[PDB]
Amino acid sequence: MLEQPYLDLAKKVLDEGHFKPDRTHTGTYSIFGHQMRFDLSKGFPLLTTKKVPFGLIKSELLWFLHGDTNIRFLLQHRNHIWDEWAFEKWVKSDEYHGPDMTDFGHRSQKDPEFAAVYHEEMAKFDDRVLHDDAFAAKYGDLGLVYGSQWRAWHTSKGDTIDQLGDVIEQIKTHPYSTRLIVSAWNPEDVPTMALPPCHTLYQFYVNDGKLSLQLYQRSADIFLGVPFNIASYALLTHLVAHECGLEVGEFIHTFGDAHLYVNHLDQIKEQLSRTPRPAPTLQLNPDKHDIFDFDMKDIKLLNYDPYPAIKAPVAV
Amino acid sequence: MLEQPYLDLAKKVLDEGHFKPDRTHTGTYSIFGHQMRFDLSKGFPLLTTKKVPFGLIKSELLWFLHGDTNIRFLLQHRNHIWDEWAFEKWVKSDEYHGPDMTDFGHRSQKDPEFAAVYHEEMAKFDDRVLHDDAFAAKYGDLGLVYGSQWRAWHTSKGDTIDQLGDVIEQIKTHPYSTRLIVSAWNPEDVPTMALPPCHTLYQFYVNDGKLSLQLYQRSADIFLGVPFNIASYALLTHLVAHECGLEVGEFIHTFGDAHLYVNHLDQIKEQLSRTPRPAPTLQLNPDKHDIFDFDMKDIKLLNYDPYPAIKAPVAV
Ligand SMILES: [K+]
Repeated sequence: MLEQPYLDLAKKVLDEGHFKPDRTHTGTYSIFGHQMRFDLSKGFPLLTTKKVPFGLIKSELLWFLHGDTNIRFLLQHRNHIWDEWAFEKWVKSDEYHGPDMTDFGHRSQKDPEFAAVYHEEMAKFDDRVLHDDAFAAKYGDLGLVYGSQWRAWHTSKGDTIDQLGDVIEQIKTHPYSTRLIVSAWNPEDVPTMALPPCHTLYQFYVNDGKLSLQLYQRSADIFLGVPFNIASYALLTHLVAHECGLEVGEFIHTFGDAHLYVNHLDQIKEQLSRTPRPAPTLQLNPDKHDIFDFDMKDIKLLNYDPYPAIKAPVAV
Repeated sequence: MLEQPYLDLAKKVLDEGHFKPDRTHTGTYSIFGHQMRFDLSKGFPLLTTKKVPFGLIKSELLWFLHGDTNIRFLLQHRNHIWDEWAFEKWVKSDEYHGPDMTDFGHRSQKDPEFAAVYHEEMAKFDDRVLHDDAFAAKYGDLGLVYGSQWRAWHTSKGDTIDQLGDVIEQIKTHPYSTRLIVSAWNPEDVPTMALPPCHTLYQFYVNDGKLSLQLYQRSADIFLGVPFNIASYALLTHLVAHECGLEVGEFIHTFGDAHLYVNHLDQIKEQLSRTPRPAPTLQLNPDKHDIFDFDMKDIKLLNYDPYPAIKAPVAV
């Protein structure tokens, strides 16, 4: 089945994975250097052996495509994937007044009394970002995230580069280019970042009228992260092919450190006992072509029939 | 044998490689996305099925390690790998006076009368860079090449980052870091470059006291280039391990576009009929440890016993 490479990567990390310690202070079994490909003509790689929220991957990628860096658009779509990063800034700000939220992460995962007050301040944080325009502009804007790196890379002469917009024009004018690369790794920002991009860079490739994309991921959470990472980039490969009047090829996912947290063992073992169903189909709006002006409604996933979602603890 | 992955990559491009046109206007059989690993504990990956000049790979890597960007150091070591790039600038300069050297590349490869005058101007160019200090400083300095990208990345606030020097300190203080990345791809320089780096980025990894490195190469000349590319990075993996008091692991070579030029077919087929000999051994100076102050004499290759060199035309 189409998602077999993922299941295979999970097995490999189980057998050959070396216990390696991590930042979150949770253990991990790890492997360095791996590569899997998905032929996008055989279907969309959204895992069927576990239910993955496509709306989350869809709204987030659009947020990226718009070059947007403000949580506000995500929250409007009930997408809380980035709330944590924005909320941190609020909390550590001189104008923040409320309970102590020091290390609210692996403190909420412990104490239920704290976890409760944590979901309060955040609920409030999300409400202000959503309705207070100056608030959103100050704590709702993350600044250096994918939308900015892809569409507004800052130059030393104070200008901004639309990396992605430029490369798309290159695919139109020089399909056979081996320089169709978009980087998200900036040496001057990386040392001051809380999270240097996990998805370092990607390269497009065209041959026989088919567009392919290879992603280099420096670190990956085999269980919780990877199912999403695959769908985002396979989705991106689809949007660009659509804009460039091309056909889809393969999505090649290359890994640096691929790991499985120690508290995802029973869950990963359970998913593995499941039998892949046929992959869904992605359908895009044929009338609209400027992918930068695409909305939720323009992308539709047909025939997704997954097994129940598998709950697991997050590492912090 | 240790170099089998290379021979296998050559076969794969022969069978499955799709004819794809290239910049040099020479054809190529290509594949997108490939990955091979070399266990550095089993030997050094300098190909034995064909003689590769280790002195060239050694002097060039040192030039990189010093953060040097001037052809002068290379020429002093009889290393002409970069002469072409520097020579171009000379020729297209207002102070250049001599024969027309327009497209001296695929013009020298044709006309023997021109090729002869070409080797004259260049001979002179190399002599001036070598003895005239102000000349070297003006046409001998390439500026944006690996030494500068690795050791003196320019920031928007007019400073320079020693990417490589910083990461090495990170391996010493945080071996288990998944952020040990060195990029050579700068979005603001790439569009004005004659050759955006082919070796985009690499990542280090440590586990069980062993250092590994993964290289992401956007474009690769399977026949002429790759044999060198492997030796440079396996060599770099060795120098850093030496400086960090670590043991060597594997060198993982990941590819975007891996191609074989149409005029290297008979040669690649011939190399394939050869039988790999045992890999050589690399030996480094045990007394010296600052790898940035390493000289030719500090690195020695024992037991290299190759088949004769295979001559082939360069694509331009
Ligand atoms: K970069």
